[PDB]
Order: sequence, then structure tokens, then C-alpha cells
Amino acid sequence: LSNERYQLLSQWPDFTTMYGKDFYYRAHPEDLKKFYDAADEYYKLYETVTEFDSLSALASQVVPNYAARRRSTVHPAIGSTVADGAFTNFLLSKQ
Amino acid sequence: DRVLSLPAVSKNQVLENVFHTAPKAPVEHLEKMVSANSKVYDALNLQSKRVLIWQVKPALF
Repeated sequence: LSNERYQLLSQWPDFTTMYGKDFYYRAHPEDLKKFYDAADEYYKLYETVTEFDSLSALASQVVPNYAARRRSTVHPAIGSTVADGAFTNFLLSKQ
Repeated sequence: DRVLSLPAVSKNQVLENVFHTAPKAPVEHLEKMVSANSKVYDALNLQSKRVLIWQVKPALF
């Protein structure tokens, strides 16, 4: 999933081609501060999508809630479609 | 009142309207993407000392 987000930071326009002083001084002083904030934002997004040593601890936030649903008192592989299909056998037979 | 014939906008107010934003260094794009691609090297290379390939696709032994 991090690869699908890294692929859209791959398609980010090269803002460093507009760092020259012929773009600094032709531009509105507030549209240049927005441009320098949008360049500081890409480095925030890119330095956290390449923090791949953080994915191994995000996987441990998914494991314990999944593993408790598998500790079912009925069966590990039980679900609603089977347990509804086995209520049809239980209800539509005699008592 | 000779001071009222001088330009009323200060030398300070020129230097803060001409030099309004601290300009972006040429090298701050290199040394910020390089430190972030050094994490792309670490996790995803196959020669790194900390690859994620044995953590995400565990080896069949």
C-alpha cells in the first residue's frame, strides 16, 4: 500500500525548477510563500512514505484484533454466511 | 522640513519588501531527498543490511 502512495509522489511536479530568482521576483510575495510551503510539504510527505521501518509496527496494530476474532468459541473459520445457512437447517427442521 | 522631501519608505522597509522570503537553497533538495532515498535503499535493495524482503516475504526453508 505504501507503494501505491509512493507512485503518486512520483508524479509530483518538479518544484525545484522554479527556485530561481527570476521566479522569486516576478511572483506575488504571498504566492511565493505558498510555493515554498508546498515544497516543504512534499518533503514531509515523501520522508514519511519512505519510512518503511515503521510498517512493521503498524502491522502489529492489525494482528491482535484479528487474532481475537479467530479465538471464537464456535470455530476459527466461522462466519455469518455459514452460520446463517446453518440456522436455516436448525429453524426449518422440527424443534 | 527637508526630511519630508526624502523618500518616506525606509531603507528597512525596502530590505524587508525586496528580501521578503528566505530563498530556497540549491542543495536543500539534494540533501533532503538523498536522506529519504537512503531509506529506500535500506529497505528495498537486496544488498542492504536491513532489507525488508525477509520481513515481508518470509523465506521457504
